[PDB]
Amino acid sequence: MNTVPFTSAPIEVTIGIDQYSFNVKENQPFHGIKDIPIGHVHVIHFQHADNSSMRYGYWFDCRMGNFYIQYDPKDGLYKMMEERDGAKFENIVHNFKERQMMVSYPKIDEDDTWYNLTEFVQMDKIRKIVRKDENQFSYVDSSMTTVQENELSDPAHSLNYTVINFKSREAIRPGHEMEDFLDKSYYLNTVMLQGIFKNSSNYFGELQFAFLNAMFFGNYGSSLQWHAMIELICSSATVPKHMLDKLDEILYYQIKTLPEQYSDILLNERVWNICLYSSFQKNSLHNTEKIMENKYPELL
Amino acid sequence: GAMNSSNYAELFNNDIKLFVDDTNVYRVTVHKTFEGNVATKAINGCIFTLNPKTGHLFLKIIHTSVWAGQKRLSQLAKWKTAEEVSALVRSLPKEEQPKQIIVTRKAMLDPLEVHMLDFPNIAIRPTELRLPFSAAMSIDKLSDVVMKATEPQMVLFNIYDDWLDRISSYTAFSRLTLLLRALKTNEESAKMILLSDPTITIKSYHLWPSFTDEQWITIESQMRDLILTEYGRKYNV
Ligand SMILES: CCNC(=O)c1ccccc1Br
Repeated sequence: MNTVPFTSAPIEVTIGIDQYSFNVKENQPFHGIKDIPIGHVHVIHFQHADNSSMRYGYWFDCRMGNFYIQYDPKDGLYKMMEERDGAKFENIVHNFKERQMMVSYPKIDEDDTWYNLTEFVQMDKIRKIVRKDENQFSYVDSSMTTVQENELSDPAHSLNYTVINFKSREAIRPGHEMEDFLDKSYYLNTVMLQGIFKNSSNYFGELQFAFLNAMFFGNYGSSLQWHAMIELICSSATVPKHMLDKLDEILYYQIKTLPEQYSDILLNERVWNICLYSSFQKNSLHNTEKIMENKYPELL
Repeated sequence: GAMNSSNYAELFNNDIKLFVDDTNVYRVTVHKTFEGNVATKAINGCIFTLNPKTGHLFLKIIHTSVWAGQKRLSQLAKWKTAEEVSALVRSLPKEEQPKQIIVTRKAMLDPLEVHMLDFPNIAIRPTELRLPFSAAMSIDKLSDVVMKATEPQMVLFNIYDDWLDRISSYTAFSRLTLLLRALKTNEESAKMILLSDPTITIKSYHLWPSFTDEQWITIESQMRDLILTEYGRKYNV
């Protein structure tokens, strides 16, 4: 069980750690988060009490280094940093734990939600989507645009998700125009799975990471990417059986976790109605269709 | 974006453009079978591709053999239309290719966009305009060549005859749309109007009769009346 200490909390802030969140008051004696499960990526995120504009946060994996948070009064945000001195770090953490100044990652033992939302998400792939190679952790915020959004403006601060475009030469083989547009199996299986992602695990990882950025930061380009990756599968007549079964589980847990009150801005009516009721896979997502119909029957 | 009443003169500027109408591509007769069920029989169709500035009509005849063994023919018809329009564009010299293609029905947008991905600089546009191009098969010479075709064939016409020698392309398009709208509303009456006076003939190389300027005014008046009356003949006013 790993720990992310905080130097201090000088501004009032709501702090999130994965799907959990808690309020910290200005100058409250808060010194971090302990008992973080090893084996998963994690995200620690922030919303200041005075400017709910810009939710922002950091993806990290405690196996990759010792990380802490320190507020920067010049740039005005809580920054993640790596402590390279391992003995200095262990000492700091032990002092803060002895003084009981840390919240505990509050995982219920029955609860597999976080695993189910990050099953295929790897830090190494996160770091290729979010390019900042001097750090082992990755910053994301509400405003960052995606490479594809830029094409349609700062590149260093972009989300380099894999570009998916259904009306593109990459998606449409010469001479198979109608075939490839109405059945996207070529584009899914040959172009994307075999060619770009290499396997379905990496495809699902990017899909899960896009959803999480949409949900936790309200990042619009991430929401677009999540829906595009769903639609590309549902609009393919030929999809491996294990991929469909896994997609159903992935989306089930995403829909389960989504705040009821954010469905209006994070769920695209057209994609979901198409995917559940018209597409080739309209009958292959039983778990997802059941939770959608019981939780958001208005959207449909 | 969409072409409408507000940007109408754009049709007659010097940027090459084509209208594409697909309403006569897939044509059927519906009939009873011996068992008393219903079936369709396809008949030859055509794509109506028109340059509104010059009158050049590229009439691609769609022979019923293209439908043999195919499913979902009304969906296929849109993609076949887009395939043939793309082939026409590729066949033209670069300086004759259109800068815009305006589809008369919005369901043509995605099929045409996908077939034209190689031409990113040709704009594919819809229109809000109630354009009467479905009535093209009421022009006798056009209907005749479509029905006689025994194989795929492209036939070139000028839908304005020689009108542009005397009138502008705006006026020629307005006359064409009035005639075609008239033929769509009451084909028999419209055709009676056009052919009543046997001394005015259709030249072998033309589609419409050789009216004098003054005779076109009377004709145009008669077509408005026909439609004016028919705005009540069904709709009682
Ligand atoms: C039959 C009465 N005329 C119409 O219905 C009509 C339809 C579209 C455009 C113009 C007209 Br005048």
